[PDB]
Amino acid sequence: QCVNLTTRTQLPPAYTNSFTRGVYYPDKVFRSSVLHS
Amino acid sequence: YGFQPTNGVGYQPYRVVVLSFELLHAPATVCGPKKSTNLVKNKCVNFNF
Ligand SMILES: *[C@@H]1O[C@H](CO)[C@@H](O)[C@H](O)[C@H]1NC(C)=O
Repeated sequence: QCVNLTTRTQLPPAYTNSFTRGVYYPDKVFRSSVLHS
Repeated sequence: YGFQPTNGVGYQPYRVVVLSFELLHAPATVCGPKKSTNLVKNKCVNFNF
């Protein structure tokens, strides 16, 4: 029931710069102005 | 294992259950059955949350 969709594209994917993204809270622990490494 | 009823102990089948308590980082979960009285404030108290 599924379709061939893929058209061959010569172009490669580009590259960008993740300046400062993708940071998360690795706990459900409350902190208050504590510089934590 | 070819288990047979006329086997000396140490060759008879034993059933095993391994309970493993884990503590990720959630807010809470299952536990023993205590009581859960009430709560108070502004007094030096002995608490369990
Ligand atoms: C396209 O679909 C047909 C069946 O509809 C299948 O036989 C064929 O392998 C498909 N093409 C590719 C490249 O997989």
